Amino acid sequence: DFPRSRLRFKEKLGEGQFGEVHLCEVDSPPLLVAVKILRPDATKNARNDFLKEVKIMSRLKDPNIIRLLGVCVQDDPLCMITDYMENGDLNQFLSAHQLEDKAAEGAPGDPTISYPMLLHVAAQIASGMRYLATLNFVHRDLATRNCLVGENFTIKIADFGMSRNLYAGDYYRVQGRAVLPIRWMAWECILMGKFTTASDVWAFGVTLWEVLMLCRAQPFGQLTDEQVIENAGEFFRDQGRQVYLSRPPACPQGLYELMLRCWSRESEQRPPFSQLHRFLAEDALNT
Ligand SMILES: CNC(=O)CN1CN(c2ccccc2)C2(CCN(C(=O)c3ccc4n[nH]cc4c3)CC2)C1=O
Repeated sequence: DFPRSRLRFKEKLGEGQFGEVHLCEVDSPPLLVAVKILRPDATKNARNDFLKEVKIMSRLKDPNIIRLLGVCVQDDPLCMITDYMENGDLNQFLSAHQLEDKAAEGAPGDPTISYPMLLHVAAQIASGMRYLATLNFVHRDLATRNCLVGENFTIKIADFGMSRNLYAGDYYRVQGRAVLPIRWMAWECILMGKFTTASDVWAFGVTLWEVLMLCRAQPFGQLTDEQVIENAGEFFRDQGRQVYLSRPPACPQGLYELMLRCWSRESEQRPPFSQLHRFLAEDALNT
């Protein structure tokens, strides 16, 4: 529907396995947008993956999920258009802030963030996930690296895939197998390969941990990949030897207990996103 000639390409925002994303200016109904196009080395298989992503993205209509603003008309070279999220991925964003020392002592733009803003960030992710659940849409790779930050701490969940070198340490790779974000994965995912809304809740638990850590350390960071995979086996055997992420310094005990529930052995005992969102938006403000 959208004429490609109306785009003015400005800078490269990233590249993935089957496309790359550029910052563009538009003059028509200057707006900035993010535009995904085929890579220069695009193959028949990459174009197929691109077209399928267009179809997947057409499903997703929520304030806290990446939205498809437009696509280029059939004549033109393929493209997808979305909102420009000026503050980049959430992991880099939080890494550049520290928790405020005294409440409301700073100015806008300061490298500090409040505990209630951390809740606001996490609640938005929870709201996005709540939406995906109503679609029976399973994400499979929720993490702060896959969220984007706009103006005024607005958050949108994306899905970059697994090829950014910056996050290569977050994925476990074996020749001929799917690439796996094991440190964010529920035990039943690691052992049995099956991904559900309930395993997305588990990943949300780890993502919430990340947010409260201000992304200062990797989940299970002092443990090897092999040890993390063995931990899943300890969940299975249920002999009380499994281990969990520790309580972040910015996280009160009440919120941490909620976090722990996301990592329940039984999928059905993990809180739904509706419950997670309510806690983050309201209960977590309790003294
Ligand atoms: C929920 N599934 C998805 O979101 C899948 N999708 C679809 N999608 C997309 C991108 C453009 C147009 C249409 C769709 C992306 C968004 C994030 N990506 C970026 O490279 C990126 C980087 C910095 C940015 N700043 N502002 C916006 C930015 C975008 C990877 C591609 C993605 O993960």
